[PDB]
Amino acid sequence: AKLVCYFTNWAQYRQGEARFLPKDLDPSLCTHLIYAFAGMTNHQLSTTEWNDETLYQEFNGLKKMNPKLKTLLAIGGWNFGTQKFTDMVATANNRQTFVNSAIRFLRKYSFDGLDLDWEYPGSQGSPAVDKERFTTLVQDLANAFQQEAQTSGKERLLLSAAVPAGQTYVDAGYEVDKIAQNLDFVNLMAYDFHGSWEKVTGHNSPLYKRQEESGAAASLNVDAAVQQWLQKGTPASKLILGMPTYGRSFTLASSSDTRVGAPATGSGTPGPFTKEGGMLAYYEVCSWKGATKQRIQDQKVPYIFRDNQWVGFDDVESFKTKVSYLKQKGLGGAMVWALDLDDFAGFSCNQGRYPLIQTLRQEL
Amino acid sequence: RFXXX
Repeated sequence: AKLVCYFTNWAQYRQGEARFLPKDLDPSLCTHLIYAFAGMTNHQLSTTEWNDETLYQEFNGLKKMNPKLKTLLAIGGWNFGTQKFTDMVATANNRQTFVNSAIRFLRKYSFDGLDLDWEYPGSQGSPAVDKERFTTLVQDLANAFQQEAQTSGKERLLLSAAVPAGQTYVDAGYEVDKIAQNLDFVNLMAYDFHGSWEKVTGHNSPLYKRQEESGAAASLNVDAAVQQWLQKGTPASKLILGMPTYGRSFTLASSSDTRVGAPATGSGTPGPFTKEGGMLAYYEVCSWKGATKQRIQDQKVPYIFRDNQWVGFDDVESFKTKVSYLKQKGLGGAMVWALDLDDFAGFSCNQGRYPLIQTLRQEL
Repeated sequence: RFXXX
């Protein structure tokens, strides 16, 4: 099975124990490491942080310690937006410029493949026609990677894509049955199902629906998302189940009402290290003193609350449950967002280094 | 997501 793990190039900027550098990478933890993120300049693949080239060398250098390890470079991400992708896929010339640049860039820095993380074609500023233009882009890259392997004799560059769980975004931008045949694997973002953008508490990544949920709400869970991508044409072996090593926080309207679905007034307090209201790294919620932890019985995931702070997150137990689930569904493996949000240095959770991701490795 | 991410 695959264990696909994302490295983020801005984690190097966090303070103290939270700072993450390639030195914190374990060469044998995951089977595939994906570097987030690359961007584009003049329709050509490019770096996004001033020291990326140095980090690329260290990142791909891990393969000297573990020869079976494969690496990929992810292009995009949420902050990257949609305009640059829309402009690049708009014409055959721009798609060609990008595809040729990608092969050269990936080979130059010794990456084994490309992960497309456009968020998202057909929505958020990207017009409807981008659904079919994304299909064309995926075909262009697949065609090119196959050809380069044939002409160069080198192992073919891999092509994956990180995709949304939300039906609206899936329907707006992805011809699932078409792109799945060209992608080597599909990194399903089976998280962000609920968050501070909603008016009530809800879990970031529940495995199943709550008894009370029906209609559209009943699709806001991992199982529904997996069933959707499989039903729409993704071979199970290619579907990689995304797992979050972070939780989503809320400020409760009343500390006296803490259930799942309780009124919320906005994002929870920013974490001391991640400094982003609405989310907390696993190492930021695993050691709360004076907090109350409960498990959502039908959803198979935990949440914790203290005073007017409430956070839905994943622990070792929910990760074990989710791996049992993906195996029963015959999925290709697990994906994790992200290395730097698990307790990678083992400084907070009293569970050693990489408690959550090591659980995935052992269970897989 | 979905602006913070």
